Amino acid sequence: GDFEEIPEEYLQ
Amino acid sequence: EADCGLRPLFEKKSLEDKTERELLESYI
Amino acid sequence: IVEGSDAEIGMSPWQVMLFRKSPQELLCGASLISDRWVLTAAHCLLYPPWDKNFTENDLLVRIGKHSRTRYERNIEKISMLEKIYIHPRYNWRENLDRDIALMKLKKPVAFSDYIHPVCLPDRETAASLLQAGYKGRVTGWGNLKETGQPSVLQVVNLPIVERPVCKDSTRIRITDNMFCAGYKPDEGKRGDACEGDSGGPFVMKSPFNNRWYQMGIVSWGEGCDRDGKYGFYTHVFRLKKWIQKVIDQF
Ligand SMILES: *[C@@H]1O[C@H](CO)[C@@H](O)[C@H](O)[C@H]1NC(C)=O
Ligand SMILES: NC(=O)c1cccc(Cl)c1
Ligand code: NA
Ligand code: NA
Repeated sequence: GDFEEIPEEYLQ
Repeated sequence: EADCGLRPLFEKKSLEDKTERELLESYI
Repeated sequence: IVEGSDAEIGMSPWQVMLFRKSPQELLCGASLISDRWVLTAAHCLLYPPWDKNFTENDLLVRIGKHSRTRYERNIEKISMLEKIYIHPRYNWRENLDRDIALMKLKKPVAFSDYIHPVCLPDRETAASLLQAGYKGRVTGWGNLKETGQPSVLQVVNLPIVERPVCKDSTRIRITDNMFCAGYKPDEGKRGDACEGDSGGPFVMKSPFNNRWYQMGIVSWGEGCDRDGKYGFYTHVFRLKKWIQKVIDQF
């Protein structure tokens, strides 16, 4: 929760 | 690379960062 | 980084954050050495005593960052890993000898005001600059003290220490593939890397050609910023033949 979510494209 | 180690916001503009002189002064 | 200061924008455009996908968290520092290659510490990727053995798909690298925690839209770039290469003689069993690894990116990263590679030293620059008393610079998003976390990238300048002093500060066996840096107790000034800074760069600005060179990788310390202790760094030049072999082959 400490880090801002990164765009989902980088997790796919 | 040929252009390695030269920072766009510093060396490439002939601007110095706030503490690089401390490094230079140690190189005696 | 203990007893450092906030980096200037674009001060360390080779700095890389190694980022765990799930849970999303900082793992280590790293550095950009070309549009496709990132250098880090082997122990950031492989450390069996802590059940650490990451695969490529576990990880991302975040390049061009300044803020630790925020997604820096239109500035940072996030890259996937094609392949990890760990030095074949990395000694995780004993003393972290040869604490070095390379990561090849799936696609080249675009350079910008915020993203630019550091130089690796040649023999002559290494011989000239790796001298006791000469200062380098360490950067990272690791903890602010041993026992908290920064808003933005931190920077500290630290002097290389005489090898006998490094050895006499610890019970660990120190090798030629390591050097140490930091102030002595009687020197007044202080500063060190700390947890989360591992894998990031120790850089020096050559007074001969005005380029920044990565002389070290943040490798290990006993605590952070303790009096009479020093930080230990992987000696990049000593391991450069391995680096070149990997890049030439792959
Ligand atoms: C780390 O993981 C790989 C498999 O992904 C494995 O083959 C390798 O032997 C492991 N290394 C150690 C030291 O356990
Ligand atoms: N825990 C670390 O990675 C660490 C702590 C202090 C100095 C150094 Cl070089 C590394
Ligand atoms: Na000793
Ligand atoms: Na110390």
